Amino acid sequence: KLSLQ
Amino acid sequence: SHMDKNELVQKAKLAEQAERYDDMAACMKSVTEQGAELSNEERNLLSVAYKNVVGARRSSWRVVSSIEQKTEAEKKQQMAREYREKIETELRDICNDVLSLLEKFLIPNASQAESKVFYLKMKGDYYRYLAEVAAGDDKKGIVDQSQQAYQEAFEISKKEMQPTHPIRLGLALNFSVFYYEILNSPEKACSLAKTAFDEAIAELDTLYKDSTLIMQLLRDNLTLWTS
Amino acid sequence: SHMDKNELVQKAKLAEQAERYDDMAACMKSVTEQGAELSNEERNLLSVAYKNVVGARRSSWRVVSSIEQKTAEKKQQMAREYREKIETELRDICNDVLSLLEKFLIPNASQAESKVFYLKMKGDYYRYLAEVAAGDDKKGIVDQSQQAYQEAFEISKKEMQPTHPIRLGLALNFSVFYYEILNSPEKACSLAKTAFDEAIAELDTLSEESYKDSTLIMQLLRDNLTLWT
Amino acid sequence: RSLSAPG
Repeated sequence: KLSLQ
Repeated sequence: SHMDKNELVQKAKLAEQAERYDDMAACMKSVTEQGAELSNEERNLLSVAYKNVVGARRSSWRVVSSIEQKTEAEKKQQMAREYREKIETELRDICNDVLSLLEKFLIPNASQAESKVFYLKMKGDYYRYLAEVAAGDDKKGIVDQSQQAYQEAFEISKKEMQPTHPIRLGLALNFSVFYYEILNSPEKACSLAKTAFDEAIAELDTLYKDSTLIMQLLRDNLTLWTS
Repeated sequence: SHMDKNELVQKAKLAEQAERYDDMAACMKSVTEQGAELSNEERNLLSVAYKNVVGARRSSWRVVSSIEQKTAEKKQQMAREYREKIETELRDICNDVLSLLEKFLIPNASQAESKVFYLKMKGDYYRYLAEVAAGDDKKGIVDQSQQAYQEAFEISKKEMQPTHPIRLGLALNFSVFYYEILNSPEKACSLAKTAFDEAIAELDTLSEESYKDSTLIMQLLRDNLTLWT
Repeated sequence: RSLSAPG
């Protein structure tokens, strides 16, 4: 669920 | 002679401040097409602006895609379906523009290992976005393009970068999410995340702010995925 | 008989959820043009969506306008031209809305609550046009704003409770007109305070459905008064 | 600037 900012 | 790159850049920065990300992207696209290597600033303007621009269409795609499924009413579902498809087309056009800058201008003209990995990571990212909306027959090949890009980025980072380096860690994160969300392979996912997490903490004494953020995300992901 | 209004509305709600306000506005524009009076829901949808759509251009206009003033010659021209692009999009939006208002919405408003809502909006969008007017066109645009707000103001004073959110939003926006556009702080503060004071004096008899909204505006009315003195 | 009514 969380890709790079 | 034919055009002005420094003024395009100023105009990208001004588009940014004005919070006009399409305007922004179009300047950075034009700048990348002049063919010269991008400074770290201009690389970031490129990334920020295509990130915002595609990210709105993805976000939107989800909201409308979930509403399509949660209405297994026939005519309101067709409306949502058609509106979804409008949204995919805008999404694909963006991905296609970026992938072209990547493959044509950016990747081949990247001279240092830090940048070659940054751009290959991005290659996989945008192929990935394309795979999130791929139809049946085209899906397989798009997924493979994502994976190969991430792989080739992954290996260069393992040989040329510290495991605490944010770009290596962003690559590790996005690559694990690829495996989890696209390939539906949770064991490869968690293992990639943990391995890249664990190796970072083991040098967390050398460094910081930037790497930690990604390490947190890596962790929250692992947590969510083991459940 | 020719088009589908209920599907336009659904598509506005779906554009809204998807956070696509330009899309949204175009549905509500098409719905207003069918000529039938707008329910309270549709009315809000119309307002929310033109609010978001113009509000981005205004916000943007400011950022680029301040950068224009804070500057040498060539980067100032670039900002000048980018400003002008932004105004043209802004003007087109205001023009679309003002036309719906004057042509379809205002003349087909049957209740006093709606006549005030739309006349307020009329003044709002004239006001936005005045925030970016060039010298010669400015005066008449300002007047259009004022007359709309005035005619809204008077209908609310005769037909609405002073605690009613729309009456209070009208009072607030009208004071801000005087303060920011006409540069008249005494008329501004007076209008705000008077409309504030009269609301508190009936704060007892305040309904659940119309409480959060009234209070919020009363707060804003105050913050404004504070800033202006 | 001053504040205005919200939608």
